[PDB]
Amino acid sequence: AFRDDIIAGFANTRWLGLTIFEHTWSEAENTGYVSFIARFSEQGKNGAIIERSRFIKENG
Amino acid sequence: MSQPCPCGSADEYSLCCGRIVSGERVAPDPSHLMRSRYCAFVMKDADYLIKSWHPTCNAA
Amino acid sequence: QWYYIDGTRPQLGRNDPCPCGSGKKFKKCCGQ
Repeated sequence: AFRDDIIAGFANTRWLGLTIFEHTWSEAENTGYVSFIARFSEQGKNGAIIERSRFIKENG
Repeated sequence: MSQPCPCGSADEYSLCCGRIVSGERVAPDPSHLMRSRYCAFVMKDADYLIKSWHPTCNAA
Repeated sequence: QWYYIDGTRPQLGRNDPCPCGSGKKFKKCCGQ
């Protein structure tokens, strides 16, 4: 499904750093969030992802 | 000389994100998971990304 | 065990202190 999407995305990006600036989670929600800046370069141009990813807990 | 984690955490990779990518340590919170997936992007480890994607997304 | 699922792009104005900590504004540091 994604697996070749994922490998294919490796050739195109050079990662330059990760900065986490917000984080929350809670046992009762089985949910948490991570806000971050991920710096990269693609085809010689610098750029930056700013994103709040959501994670959830299953099992354990 | 050694190998500070691409986490950016200033720990050895084998003691930061590497323990999680290897399957030896369960990621204790979303922040650690986020760091470890950023590493897998840096290290072009597609299998760890698949394994840390929520199962309903069908990452395989 | 935690799993990634999705994400959003959090609202942050262009003049605010950049989350990069660079001191500069958001429209200066990393959110051009």
